[PDB]
Amino acid sequence: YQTERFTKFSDTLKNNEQNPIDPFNIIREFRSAAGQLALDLANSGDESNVISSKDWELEARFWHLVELLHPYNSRGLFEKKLMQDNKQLYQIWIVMVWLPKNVPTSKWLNSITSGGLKSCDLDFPLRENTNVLDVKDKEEDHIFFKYIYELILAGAIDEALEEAKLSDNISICMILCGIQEYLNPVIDTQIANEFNTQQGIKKHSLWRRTVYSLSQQAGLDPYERAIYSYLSGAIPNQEVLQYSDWESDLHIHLNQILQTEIENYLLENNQVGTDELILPLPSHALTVQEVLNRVASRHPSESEHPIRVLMASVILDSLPSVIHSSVEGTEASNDIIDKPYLLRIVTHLAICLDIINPGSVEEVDKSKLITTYISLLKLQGLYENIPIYATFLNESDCLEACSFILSSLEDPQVRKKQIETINFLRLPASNILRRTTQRIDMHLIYGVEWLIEGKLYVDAVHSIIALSRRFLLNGRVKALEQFMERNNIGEICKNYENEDQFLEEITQYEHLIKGIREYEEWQKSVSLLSSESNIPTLIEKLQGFSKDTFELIKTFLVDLTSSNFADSADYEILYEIRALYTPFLLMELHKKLVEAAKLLKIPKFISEALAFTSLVANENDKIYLLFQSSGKLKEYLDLVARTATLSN
Amino acid sequence: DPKFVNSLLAKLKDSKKLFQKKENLTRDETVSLIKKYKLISRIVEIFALCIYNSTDSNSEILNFLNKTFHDELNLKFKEKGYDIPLLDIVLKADRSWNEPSKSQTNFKEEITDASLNLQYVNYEISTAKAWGALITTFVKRSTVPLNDGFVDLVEHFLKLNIDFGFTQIYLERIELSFYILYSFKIIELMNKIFTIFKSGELKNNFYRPLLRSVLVLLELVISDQLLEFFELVFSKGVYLILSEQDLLLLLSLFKKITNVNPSKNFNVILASSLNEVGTLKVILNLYSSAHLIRINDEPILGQITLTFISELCSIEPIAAKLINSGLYSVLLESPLSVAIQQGDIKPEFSPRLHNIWSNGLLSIVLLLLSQFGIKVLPETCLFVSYFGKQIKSTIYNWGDNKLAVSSSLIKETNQLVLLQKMLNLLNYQHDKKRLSAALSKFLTHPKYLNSRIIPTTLEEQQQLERLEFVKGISRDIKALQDSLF
Repeated sequence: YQTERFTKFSDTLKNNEQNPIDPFNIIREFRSAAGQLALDLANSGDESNVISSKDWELEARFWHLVELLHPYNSRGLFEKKLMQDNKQLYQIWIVMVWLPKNVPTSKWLNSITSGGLKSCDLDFPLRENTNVLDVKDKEEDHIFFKYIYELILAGAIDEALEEAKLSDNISICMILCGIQEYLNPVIDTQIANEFNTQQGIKKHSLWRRTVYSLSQQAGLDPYERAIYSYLSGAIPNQEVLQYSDWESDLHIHLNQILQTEIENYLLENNQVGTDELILPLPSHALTVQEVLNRVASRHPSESEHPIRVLMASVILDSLPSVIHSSVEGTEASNDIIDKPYLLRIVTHLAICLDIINPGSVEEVDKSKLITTYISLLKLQGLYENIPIYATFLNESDCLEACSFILSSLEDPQVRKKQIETINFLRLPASNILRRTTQRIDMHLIYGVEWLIEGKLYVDAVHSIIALSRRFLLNGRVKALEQFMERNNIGEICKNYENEDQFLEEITQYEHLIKGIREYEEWQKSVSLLSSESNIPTLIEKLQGFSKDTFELIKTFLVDLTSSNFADSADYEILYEIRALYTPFLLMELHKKLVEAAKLLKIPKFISEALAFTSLVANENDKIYLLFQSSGKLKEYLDLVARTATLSN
Repeated sequence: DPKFVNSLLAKLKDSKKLFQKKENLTRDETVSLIKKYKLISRIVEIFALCIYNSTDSNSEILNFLNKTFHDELNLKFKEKGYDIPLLDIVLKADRSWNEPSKSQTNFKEEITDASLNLQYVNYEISTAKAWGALITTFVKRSTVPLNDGFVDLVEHFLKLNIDFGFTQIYLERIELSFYILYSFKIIELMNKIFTIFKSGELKNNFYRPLLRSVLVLLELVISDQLLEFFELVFSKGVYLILSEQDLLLLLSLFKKITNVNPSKNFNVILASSLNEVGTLKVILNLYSSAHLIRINDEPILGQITLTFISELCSIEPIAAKLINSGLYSVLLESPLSVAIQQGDIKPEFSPRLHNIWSNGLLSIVLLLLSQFGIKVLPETCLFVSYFGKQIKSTIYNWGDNKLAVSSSLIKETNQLVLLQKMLNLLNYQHDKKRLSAALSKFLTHPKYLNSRIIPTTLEEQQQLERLEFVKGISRDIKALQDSLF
């Protein structure tokens, strides 16, 4: 459940804004969310929400667990070069390492008095009974060693030294200074400078095979020795277990894989000899994946946690193989459906990992996983994350599926994701855009809705009026109704007189149309009627009206002004309209006086199809440069003479 | 957050220099004071809550002397003060005993003052200029004779303007006075501009506090100060537009000059003082064709110069000071001949020149015939000749179908017919019948009426965003047809 978990991991992926990103942050945002979910149901809620919060504590841990000379040397520089010149062993070491008492000290009083003691040391304990000294520090060899077993997988041994020293031990704590290799200004040259004195043991391999004899010593009870196993590489002696789970096995496992193989490596560098053991050395190299099959069969109690399976696979370093088993699973089967965090958490990482390493996510397994997530979002009853996860979707799968999701229109930030699956999946004139009311330039009608909000409010009213004049020449005043109710309100300075000449550009277009229109009702009402009963005062006026409406007295069809926004296609377009329609009306106006029943507003007699000449000479529409100097203008003196004799 | 208020409920009324006698800006007395201006901070945050319930509703908002709001019987403008250095060359050998030890403590006390004045100043700023806010909201709430305690307090704060005469906090004594006699000061205070200001006009690169100040200083209820100050402002004020795009606040400060201690009937000496100087008659040329200063002629220039000649032509002497020195001039100096010489100035194509020729340029010349004009006679005949083409078109143009007309153009012909009427009466030493026919024709035809006349300018669309548009058109044709022969 926790649909708050989903929001908290889908915002990080992207407030879905576009900026440069380094996708390490998206792991950190994921960890920050994981801790806080893991708290908010781990102290309120029921108790199944404490297991839900236990799972999310695993998720945190795993996102923690992705991250984490030459010439003659001691054993110290060998070990450094080892870790230098491989990085799968260096990581293996980092895994096993990653996850208060008050004691007055002293002994040896009470021991001599009852019986024998005879020599002071905790080696008296080892010649015979471990009851021979004080028995409330026999207590401490169990108990403070138990604290030490939590500590060593919390890292370090010098931590464990400081607690060994409170354990009333002061010569059995020398064994934890023994674990140091020789670091010296006599035999190292880059460890001769952070130390100016001798450190560790240069018989560190005879130390290792002698602290390994104690790991099997049968006078030593398990609550001492289990750390002596571990100091020479960990045999699983059951008190290096305190968590006993999948990862507690694996730490002690991996400890022994490195501890066999360092002696081998030191047989190349020759720190192993025949004076360097009391017990013959295990020069068998140990394999990671096979000891994981031991672990896997041992704990089918951690096969139910898929996150614990994600944890395993990064130490394998086999990320495509897990990601391909968690979508279909294996091969066309359902078996990935029985953990409820499998299909979620491995979905999130498939996205975010593909941007880190793009061989690491197969990229087909991303595709299948976000589809699986989107169907489960369909069944959630969410529908404002089905956009967010179908950006990553492709036109091959879920074309029309996303069409019909994105049919409903909603919240501003969600419209930004809408656009980025609409025009991403290339659907512009399908059946998104009519299932908005029920439920190629169609989408320009629908693409002037997106501009009202900020950050594209400065580009808003600019593009609106552009798209008006683009499909006003083509023609579509029904659709011009839908750029003028999808019109941005603001266009002043604080949006950015600006744009308010366009208001009048529509109005001088109607002065042009009426002029074209009035030639129809001329052939009807004038030129087929030639009778009188007070009909002169009705048909002779109609002819006059059309003469008064075909030029704007100031200037017709010119604009270039400052109440117009910048562009020279607001000047040209008016010019191109002017030259195509202005001689069309002069051809119309010429037959309105020569073929009409009444030739003027006098039935006979003509003078005013010879005063067209003055009407091209006028600068009310400047029709003296709209007829070119020769071949048009010359032939036009022929034209009004031609029609002056068309009255006859 | 954190916020800059903090400490304690109102019920304390001091942080004077009276209680803590003038021994200040160096010592513990001042320290009580600066943390007292933290007090007054939280008290006036509390009084912001009283303005948010001035809006909503509250029992007896006014309360003086809710909470009482009188609590400063002096405001301090004393740190703008006290010199800190040049007690410190004495310091350079002092120390030998306990009279030195007294000395040395007074100068260490001023290394304390060096912190404390910075604090002080931020905090009296938060204090005082918000006290004024509170005062003003009390005034716009219903008047009481406790907003005359406002008179009692403002008076003590223009006499504590003087101690100097900085000036960018001097407004806590001007504009408070302004709310009093606006809803319903001190001659002395208002002299301060004629004292300080005078060193120029150019070197308005630090004159912005003076302008702010001056504005609200002009409020008084003629000033001899007024004639003097005026020779520099909006005589030589406006010169700088020929020494530059014309600018808002010149013509606005003119409006404040109009409203000051009586100038209403002194219109004669204002017009004279303006006429003597050659300016205020150079700017006319900008609308003609701007290039006097090499600023390229854009019709945006006209939009502001319009408001200028408008605010002039109201006042009949200031109107007349212009006709001779040439308006008939400016018309003849015209930039375009496709937009002032055609028969009807159309909203289509450039409604800039369309707003201009309607509002001004007709109503100005009419007013000049509203005096039962006897002076303007040849100039106005000449001006019917000039636009002879427009007189015959504005009659003729209309059929009973004539689209591409606006309410604006109707106004222009109201203007035009009104002018020809007065011209004929007022000399005392025709085809209008056409437009009477046309208008009846559209009257009896409501459909052609409503349809042909259409909105074009931005203004007009808002005239349909109640349909006050038609309302305008009715009262229009009333007066138009009344004046028409």
